[PDB]
Amino acid sequence: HSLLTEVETYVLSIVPSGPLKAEIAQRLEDVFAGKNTDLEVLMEWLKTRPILSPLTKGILGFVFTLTVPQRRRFVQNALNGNEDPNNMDKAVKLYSKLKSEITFHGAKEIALSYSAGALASCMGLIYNRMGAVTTEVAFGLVCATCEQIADSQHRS
Amino acid sequence: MHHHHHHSLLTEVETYVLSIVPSGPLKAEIAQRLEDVFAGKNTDLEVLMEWLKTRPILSPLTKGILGFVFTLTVPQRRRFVQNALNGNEDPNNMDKAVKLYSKLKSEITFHGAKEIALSYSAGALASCMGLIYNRMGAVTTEVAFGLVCATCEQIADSQ
Repeated sequence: HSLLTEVETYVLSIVPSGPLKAEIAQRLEDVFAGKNTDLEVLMEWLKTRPILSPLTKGILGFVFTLTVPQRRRFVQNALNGNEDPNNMDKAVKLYSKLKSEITFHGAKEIALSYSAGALASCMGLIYNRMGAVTTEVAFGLVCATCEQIADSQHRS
Repeated sequence: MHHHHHHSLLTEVETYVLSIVPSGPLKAEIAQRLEDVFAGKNTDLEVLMEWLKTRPILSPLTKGILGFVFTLTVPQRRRFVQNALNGNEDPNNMDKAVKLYSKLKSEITFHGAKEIALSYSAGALASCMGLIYNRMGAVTTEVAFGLVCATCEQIADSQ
């Protein structure tokens, strides 16, 4: 699907360049192509990768948890970060909005108004309330969060 | 550190919880469960939680509070508890719930914590519990108790 391939592109955009990036991709694709499952061994593999910042692991964990038909703590930790107020004050308002969105694009457009921090905080909390938004909308958020992070790594 | 709570505090907490449960034999059962779990009668959470989930009479909200408490004192996280506490997710209950959530991370006394929590509505508090429920390590156990009691007081007051 164009959508899944688009998401994966956004997701992949934050992983550092290397062989892992191509491995992480293959996984994302098998998961997308409807192949196997056992998110367990997947999250296990995912939580033991050397080079991936914790935030990258959280987002990947979120994505896999979202695409693979259980609330691992390393996913919750990395996403919530320092639970810095405001980040949490925004993610809550972003969250209340996303509950009303239905399209991947309506969702990504709004989520891109918020900072990387509040976004990760918004993902981290929807990770506990996964049925609060649709999969597409959730995707919109993920993508928006990867562009905000990619742009943060840019301002160097 | 250590996980010893004074039997006075536990009975304090126990009377607040019990304040929202309707009289009847069920309430007497809950008291038993709550007390011998306060004493630490080698209790199993999954059992308790399952029992708690399948109980009649009890409103969802009361099941969430009791569920929060048991998890708090006994050594997976349920769902009926999250829905119960979270419930409605009013975009304001959550606003306040997050602000309270951050203040309690710097609190250390059941009293100090229960003192602040009361400055909030039964709704925000319930959402705050819902938050800590997925982050029981954010605040200490006694502080968590303060929130529970302040929450039980607020609803027993709206009643």
